[PDB]
Amino acid sequence: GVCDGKYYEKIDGFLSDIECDVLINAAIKKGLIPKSRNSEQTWFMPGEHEVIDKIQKKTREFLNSKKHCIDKYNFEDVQVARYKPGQYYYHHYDGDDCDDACPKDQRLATLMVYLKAPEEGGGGETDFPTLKTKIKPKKGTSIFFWVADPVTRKLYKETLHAGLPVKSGEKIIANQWIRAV
Ligand SMILES: O=C(O)CCC(=O)C(=O)O
Ligand SMILES: [Mn+2]
Ligand SMILES: [Zn+2]
Repeated sequence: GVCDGKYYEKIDGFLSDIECDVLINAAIKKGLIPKSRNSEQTWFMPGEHEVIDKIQKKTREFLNSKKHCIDKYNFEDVQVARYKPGQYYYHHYDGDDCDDACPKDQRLATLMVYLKAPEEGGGGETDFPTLKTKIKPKKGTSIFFWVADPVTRKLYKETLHAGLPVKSGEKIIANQWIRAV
């Protein structure tokens, strides 16, 4: 079963408000501005930015409380993504659906930080439909969730998720994916 039965965990104040703004501005300087993904994205190199460094440090410290669930992993380069009104990410898994040929570098988990939330009544929730829960974006809050089993690398299909449409304002996230070795 999933690590301690906790398919997702939410952490408020994972980044400070001014750390989120510094990261948004760095992403804008890099050019950030029916089914699947309808958003803009950019990628950060390892060590490119001190706020990325902090995401990865706190993610590692978090995973250190889960040593009985996960041994070796790698951090993917961090992605920052933006949603304008009308933009959304249709439901999907963050890893490869597999049984007997699971990739050796399968994504095992996701740590996603909300850098900027929609306006009041602005939609843009993160939906986990199988778990019957939707998380409302809040600046600085992180959502951690399990994507695949570290032993078999098969998906936890319980964490099917989506970014719902933004109705007003904008939504900016940072994705830290955790990969098998
Ligand atoms: O925007 C969201 O709330 C979810 C983002 C997501 O699922 C992803 O980028 O893989
Ligand atoms: Mn435990
Ligand atoms: Zn996703």
